Amino acid sequence: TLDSFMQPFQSTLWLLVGLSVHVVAVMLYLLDRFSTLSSAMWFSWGVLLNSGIGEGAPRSFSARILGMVWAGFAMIIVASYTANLAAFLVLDRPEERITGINDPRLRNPSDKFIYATVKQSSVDIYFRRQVE
Amino acid sequence: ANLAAFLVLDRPEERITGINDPRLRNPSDKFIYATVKQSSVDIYFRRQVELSTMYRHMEKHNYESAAEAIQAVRDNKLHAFIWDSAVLEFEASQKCDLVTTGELFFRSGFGIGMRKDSPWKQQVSLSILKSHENGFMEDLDKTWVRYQECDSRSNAPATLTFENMAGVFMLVAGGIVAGIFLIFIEIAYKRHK
Amino acid sequence: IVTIHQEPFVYVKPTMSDGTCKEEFTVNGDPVKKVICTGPNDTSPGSPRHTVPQCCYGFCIDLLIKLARTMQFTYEVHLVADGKFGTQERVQNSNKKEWNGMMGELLSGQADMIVAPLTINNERAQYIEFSKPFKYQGLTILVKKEIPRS
Amino acid sequence: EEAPFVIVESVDPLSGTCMRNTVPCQKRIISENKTDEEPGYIKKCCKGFCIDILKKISKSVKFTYDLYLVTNGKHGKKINGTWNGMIGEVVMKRAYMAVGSLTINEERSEVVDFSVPFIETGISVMVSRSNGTVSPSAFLEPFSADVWVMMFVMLLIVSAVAVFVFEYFSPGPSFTIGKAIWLLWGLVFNNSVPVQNPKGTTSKIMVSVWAFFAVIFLASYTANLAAFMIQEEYVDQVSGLSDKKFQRPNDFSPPFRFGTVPNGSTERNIRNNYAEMHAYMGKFNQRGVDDALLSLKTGKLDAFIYDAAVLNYMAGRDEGCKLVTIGSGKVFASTGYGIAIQKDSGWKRQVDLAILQLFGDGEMEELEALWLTGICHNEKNEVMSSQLDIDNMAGVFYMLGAAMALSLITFICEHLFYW
Amino acid sequence: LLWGLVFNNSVPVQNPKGTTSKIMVSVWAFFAVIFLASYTANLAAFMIQ
Ligand SMILES: N[C@@H](CCC(=O)O)C(=O)O
Repeated sequence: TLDSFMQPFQSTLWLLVGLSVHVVAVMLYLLDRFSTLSSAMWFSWGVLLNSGIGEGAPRSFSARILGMVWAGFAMIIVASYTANLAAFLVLDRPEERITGINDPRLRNPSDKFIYATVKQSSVDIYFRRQVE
Repeated sequence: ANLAAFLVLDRPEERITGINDPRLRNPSDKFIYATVKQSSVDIYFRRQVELSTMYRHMEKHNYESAAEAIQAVRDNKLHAFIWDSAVLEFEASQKCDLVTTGELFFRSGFGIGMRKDSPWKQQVSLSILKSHENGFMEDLDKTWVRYQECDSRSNAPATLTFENMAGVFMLVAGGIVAGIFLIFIEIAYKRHK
Repeated sequence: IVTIHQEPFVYVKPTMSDGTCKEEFTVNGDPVKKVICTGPNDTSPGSPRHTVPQCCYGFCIDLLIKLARTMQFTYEVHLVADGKFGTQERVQNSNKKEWNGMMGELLSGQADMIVAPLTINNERAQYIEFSKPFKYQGLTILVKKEIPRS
Repeated sequence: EEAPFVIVESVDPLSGTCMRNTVPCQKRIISENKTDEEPGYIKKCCKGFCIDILKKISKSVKFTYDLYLVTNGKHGKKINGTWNGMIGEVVMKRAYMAVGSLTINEERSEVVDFSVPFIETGISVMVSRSNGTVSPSAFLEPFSADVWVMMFVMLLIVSAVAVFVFEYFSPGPSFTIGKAIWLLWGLVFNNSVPVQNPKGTTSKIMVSVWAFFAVIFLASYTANLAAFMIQEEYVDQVSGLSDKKFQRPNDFSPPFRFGTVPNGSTERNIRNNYAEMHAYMGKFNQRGVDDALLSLKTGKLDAFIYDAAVLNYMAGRDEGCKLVTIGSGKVFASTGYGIAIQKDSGWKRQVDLAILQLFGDGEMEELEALWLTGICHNEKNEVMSSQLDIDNMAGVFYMLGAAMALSLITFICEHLFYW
Repeated sequence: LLWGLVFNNSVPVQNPKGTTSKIMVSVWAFFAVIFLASYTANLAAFMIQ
């Protein structure tokens, strides 16, 4: 579990979703003007950050359709983000550790796994009595 | 959170895999398992001195043939049946109501029988060794032992069906007539006020 | 040659009224080659002790036809009256020990070859020879789907 | 000296002997100066699964055996009619039995008697794990298209009929159908699209019912979205040695690199059946198993043909999970190993009975679980720590672009119809 | 306003005025959505044990 909040999405995806909102707001403002701008920008930002800002909605039919599609897109973005964030926030652990002495890890001692005991003791005598 | 947790986590049954499990070591009256009498599997099962109770529980009731055994285990009667891997695999491929669960043990091929001394016995071995690496046995296996009629379970997460959609649609339909009745009551009350 | 009944290996279908089997093509497009058996009755040979002609085809029959075409010999396939593989009958009540079933019929001199899914082990191969296996398999457990409807 | 069925152990640094459960091994080396003589005065230690099988056979038949390594050939191939190697050493009266990883084929069985097989072997191609990029339309996975159409038509009918009737019956401009459907649209997509709230107790009750329906629909929708946005749908490169990719690689894609090592049973099996394939692989012949594995890992080739058992063992007992065999357990020309015995012998029946007794005793499964378990031999672990890059969830940008184009064409149509 | 914002929503409030106020509201809404995405991770499993 990394100590951050931008982990579920990559930097490229963050940059793309940050650039998309600006061009969507610009297109909405242009369609509302040639068929106001700051209000549309704040609306596009509030339908993305889920805040309570936003004065009014545009009146053009195509503008209304585009705004509804952008709102549905922001909803899907938020849902995917929270799903990804909950995905690796719980149930993240290895299967099992060493439990027995007859495991193949101890049968083939490698250089990475180092294990020993105290010399001149009964544990060493018991360990040297196993012919296998 | 509760609605998400209970429509999820549909994990596989994870039934018995090995033969040395404590379930088969201590055969109870609830779990009934047997095989076909007068066969090599019974001889292999009676050779394990550590499974004398299991062999006794198995031999307490044995079927007459494999057909009767599969017909019994199919109609919710027998709990477990042990046989060859190929026969059970073909049965699971043909009938998709049964799934083979377990690990392979006592691997032994199928060989043609003969007398104690005959040149035909020496010729059949060479014929099989020559015809087994020329795609003939592979072709016969792909023709007779390769159907793949049923589906697969490669993906555990499955999509949703039309289960709760009908429920919420009936709920909306009832709410419609409820609102109609409420509007009628409102009009009747406003007519007197 | 004595064959045993097996679901995926040896099929046993009744013949037509004429005297032969209903010739039916496969899905690949080749005519299925089938032979006629003379096995026991359907239920058991005990009460209705009478043999009726039947049809025989499958993996074992195909391998038998291949071997017959390769070595150019003749055969007479017929099922076993016991209907079982066989076991070691060493009961001391009769003071005698002998094999029964298909192996018992083979050792009695009635048959010469066995084309059937017969496994390989010490007890059976101690008295008869086994050639190289043509198919490998193992043992497993078959259970129901249990119908997960949580 | 091969895969850990029978392995050679070096001499002890100070003890000068072999450890427990080990037999004295002899190796004759003739690569030194042959001025006077050099009969390979070198003694080593040998052990493994094959040594365990040999000890189990010797403890049941009660015989004594010596160990002698061959320095002529690997396994033995027909070169000008004179067998050189272990087969040649057995046929030249220099030995009686031959144990190890020898393959049983037609020629060797015709010239040398073999015992019953004790392990399954076959031909299987080993290729690198090909990974998928992304499955498109992943955001519509936890639902059916019919369900979407039903939800849409229900939304439309409910909005129109309910709002119109309840506004006309029950007593700011009028509440048109546009705002009527806009209210329900804002209500099911989580919220915030600023919307024009209605008047009337029954209208508010219907809005509350629709809000309950919407809050049920979102809980039902993100049940398993993350689980569906991770699947890659891995696809195998080739099905086997039967398509045109290996039969005729002449008029096809850029030359696919594939081959095997010479002087083996699989080489002869391919030469007898596939002449053109063998002629093509002759230029891509390897010079060892480890060298071929390193070449496959680097990228100089993408297919290796060898025995199924050793390839599966190397794929399992490897660093993590690097390569996997195609088909997940496929074997071509299924054969088995054995013990080569001299022609017209009597110990063949005893060896067969001992092998059958060992199979019936259950020790073979224990020896296999002790000497054939691998790291990646088990199933793949759960896929966690995802990134969800542009290609992972870019499937909604296509919808966004299509909606932008639809808005543009509708604006153009409205401007054209206005005149 | 801020309390309604971290709650999830709908407690009804008057929207402020000013660009800096709107920026602060957006930052608080991002903090609020982060808090719910990090609060309902394993609540179901934790309320049963
Ligand atoms: N070269 C061997 C096959 C490969 C192997 O066993 O490593 C043979 O011809 O039998």
